[PDB]
Amino acid sequence: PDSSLFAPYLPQANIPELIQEGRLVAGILRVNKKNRSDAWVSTDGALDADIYICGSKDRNRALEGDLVAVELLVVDDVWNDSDSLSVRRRSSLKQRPTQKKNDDVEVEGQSLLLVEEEKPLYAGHVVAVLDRIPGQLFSGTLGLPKIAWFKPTDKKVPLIAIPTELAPKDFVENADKYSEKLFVASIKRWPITSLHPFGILVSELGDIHDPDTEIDSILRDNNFLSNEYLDQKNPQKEKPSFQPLPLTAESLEYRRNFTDTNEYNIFAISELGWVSEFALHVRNNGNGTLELGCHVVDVTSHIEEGSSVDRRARKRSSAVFMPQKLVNLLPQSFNDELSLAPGKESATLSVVYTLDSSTLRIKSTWVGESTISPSNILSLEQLDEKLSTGSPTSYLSTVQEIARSFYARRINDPEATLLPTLSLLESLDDEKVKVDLNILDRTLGFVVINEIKRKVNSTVAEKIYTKLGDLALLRRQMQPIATKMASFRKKIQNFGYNFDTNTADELIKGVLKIKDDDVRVGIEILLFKTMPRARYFIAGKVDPDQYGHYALNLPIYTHFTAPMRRYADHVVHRQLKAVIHDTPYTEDMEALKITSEYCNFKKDCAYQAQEQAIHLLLCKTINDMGNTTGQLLTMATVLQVYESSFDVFIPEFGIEKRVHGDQLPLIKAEFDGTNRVLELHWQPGVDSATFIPADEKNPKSYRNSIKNKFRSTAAEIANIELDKEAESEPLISDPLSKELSDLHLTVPNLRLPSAQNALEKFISTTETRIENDNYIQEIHELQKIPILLRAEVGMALPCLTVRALNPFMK
Repeated sequence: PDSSLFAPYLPQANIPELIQEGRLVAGILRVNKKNRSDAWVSTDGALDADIYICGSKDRNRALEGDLVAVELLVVDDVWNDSDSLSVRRRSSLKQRPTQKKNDDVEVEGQSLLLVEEEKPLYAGHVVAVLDRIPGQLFSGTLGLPKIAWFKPTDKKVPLIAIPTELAPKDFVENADKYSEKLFVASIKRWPITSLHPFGILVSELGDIHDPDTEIDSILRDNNFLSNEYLDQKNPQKEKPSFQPLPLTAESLEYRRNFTDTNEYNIFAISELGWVSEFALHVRNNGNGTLELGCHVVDVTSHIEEGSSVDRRARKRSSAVFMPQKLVNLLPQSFNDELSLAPGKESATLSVVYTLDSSTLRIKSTWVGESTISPSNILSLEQLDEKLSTGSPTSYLSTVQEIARSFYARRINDPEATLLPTLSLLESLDDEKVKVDLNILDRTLGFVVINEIKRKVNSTVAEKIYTKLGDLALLRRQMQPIATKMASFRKKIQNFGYNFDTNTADELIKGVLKIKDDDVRVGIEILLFKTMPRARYFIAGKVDPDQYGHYALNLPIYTHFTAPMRRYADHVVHRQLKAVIHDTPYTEDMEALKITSEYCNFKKDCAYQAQEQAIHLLLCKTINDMGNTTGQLLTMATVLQVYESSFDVFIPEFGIEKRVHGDQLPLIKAEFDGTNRVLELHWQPGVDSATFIPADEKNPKSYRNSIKNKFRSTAAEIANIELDKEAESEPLISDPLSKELSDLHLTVPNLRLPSAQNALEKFISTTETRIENDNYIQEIHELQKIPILLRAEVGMALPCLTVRALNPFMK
């Protein structure tokens, strides 16, 4: 409690007992991307909150994602530059220091939404690292003489000291020549005697803004080398020896047969750019009951457990889906040969529900090995077409009503309709296969199939836990920590919504009740920020009272429906077959624990890769749409107001960003913390679109490294956009429009004022007043505001930035 020197770690042997006595508690370390000097350790229900870790010393060289042992401290013993900290109305304009402004543009701008942050109840320091996924990789840049400094693009990773004996030979002399090159590094050691970790160079990726390098860098930074199947002789191809194993007649005879096309009309579901791994049938049984059959490719029946393919697929762990590219879980030969197709007989694992034909209540459930021969194959796009423009009593209409009844029971709302849906909560559990430029996009067809798969996964989880108990591989998702729920509740209450938030049940119903699409999306964004992603886990390692999946309002869950892209499903499939055949399941609980946590690591990496690649292409699209103006102008909704800044979200783009007062031509600002109202005092006649803050002409400012420096006046942007609106003409260039079309992506739509010159149409949406020489604009939560939108180009990742239009411009 005096100096700032790292303490050596406690020996591993002591921790197990010390945890049992309550002297230490274990948890996962997460660094605050905004304020990197601090970190939190989340407990798996071992305490009422997260443990605050203040400063570098108390973090004791732990890294993001580490499992750490922490010793608690008196919060008082443990116990500024932010313009978003928020008696009555008072002057609050805050100029962030150059370094803080620079860091904010990256942290806020390099993700689609804004990360959340916020004397704590608990505080501690790290006394040991209990576990770390080994061999983690980091993309970044290298600069300068015995040490070269590697700067990770991941801002939760500290600078890494690279002994210059590992950097390229001619780097010490011309380090500036490599400033625009991307490297991959790893952390090798971090002793108490060094303020920084030491690491090694793994690869040189290439030019920082080369499109292929950009994607390769995203993959490597998220630990996807994607080399498990390549042939040494020829690297362009995969090793032909990797092939699915065919089934013997002994198995095929024993499977429940669904191949008679006179009795079952099975349609395989395909996803754009991906295989078909899920198929369905609906059948009238004739005795007042219906049947919904749910069929999943029986991947593991083609893979010998422990074989080379299994190990290499376990290493990959998750497929990766990006708008620009996809990376398989399995060898290409498996995708091609195992993808469900009409007329092709395929081994499957099926969950078949018998339903009351009038209420659709589930009368019974069958789970077992099967064989199908699809009669049809539909894409989700084709499913959508048929569900909107088709007979309201058709085959597919019945599937929708079944999905709706599953959904209504899941969220405990009998009258529930499948839309509106919660796209962000879905992403807490899984990633998109067909990726959209807007993370908010979900179609009815996807939701129908998704709610059926959620029921199937629920059924399989219940079955394997009942029979295998402590060895079951399950998936849970923890409710928001009390403090974050209390913050979320305060926000929606300020909005005027006072619905119950004590259970996922009532909270989700309150959100879904909101008629205003913008508000409903905004509140979902706020809710999404309070929760970490779901986690695979082994049942015996967790209290059975904490198996719940909060976001899905399910008491138990696992992953069974996507074995072609998730390795966890392979484990679940092998567990289900043991239960089916009542054979002894003899896997070590500790081995399964290591398997589940690795699956968590690679799956969260696949999620990060997907959103990073979306963000990259979206920034390119935003800049192409404003190719002549250097920026876009669109209506946005205010989500949160602070003393010197405010957050806006743009549902048409699926982004949430922060307007900073110190980047606007202001005289002052006043903040009313009781009413959540920020009053901007504008400089009359100064266009925000072209304003350069005085402090950003410093060569230390991020602005100096901006490559796309040109900004047109606001009037020019308004004119071009509104003229094109009436005309139904595109802002996007023809080359990029072709690119997005090939990728089956949709150009974002602007939100324009539906009202006079073009600029005046935007300005008339603002709430303004002139008090003598004060030119005041009021910023209210959930108000619409015109926002200038740009992607700053220059860093490894572009930075989205937003500015309020000056309503007192000429």
